[PDB]
Amino acid sequence: MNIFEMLRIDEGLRLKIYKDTEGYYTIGIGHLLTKSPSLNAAKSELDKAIGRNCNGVITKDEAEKLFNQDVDAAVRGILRNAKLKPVYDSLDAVRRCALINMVFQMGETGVAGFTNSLRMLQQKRWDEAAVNLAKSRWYNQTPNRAKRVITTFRTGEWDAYKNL
Repeated sequence: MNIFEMLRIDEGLRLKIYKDTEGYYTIGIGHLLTKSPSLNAAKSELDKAIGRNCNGVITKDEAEKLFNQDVDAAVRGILRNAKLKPVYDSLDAVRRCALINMVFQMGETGVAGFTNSLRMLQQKRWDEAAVNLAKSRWYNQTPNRAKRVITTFRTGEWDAYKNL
């Protein structure tokens, strides 16, 4: 299992503009287009993103292309972030994937806000950190996904994704 397979389990694949768990306009493998309520604004962002007139629909190919960009940017964002970098560097390869997953779903900003959990992960207090991560809007709003990510940080293995 790798970051791409993991994220593709969590986000799914949709070739037509759709709405977020949050109601936001998205396409592909969890690629947020706009937080704006117009389908028209979304369509425009889409065409801007792909470089063609898409009419709200893309190919598998174009979806994976966007996905490669998004993963790359998530990693690069972690590496550029003063709060995130140190935690990332402290972690093993599997747990690194769990942090990347949070960043992809919620943005650098959002994750950098989990001060206390970050501190615990750095200290390698796995059980403590998992209890603290669960005390969040994130866990309450997307509990099955949060619980997969959380198990991954707890265990350092891929079992939560074996099932799936």
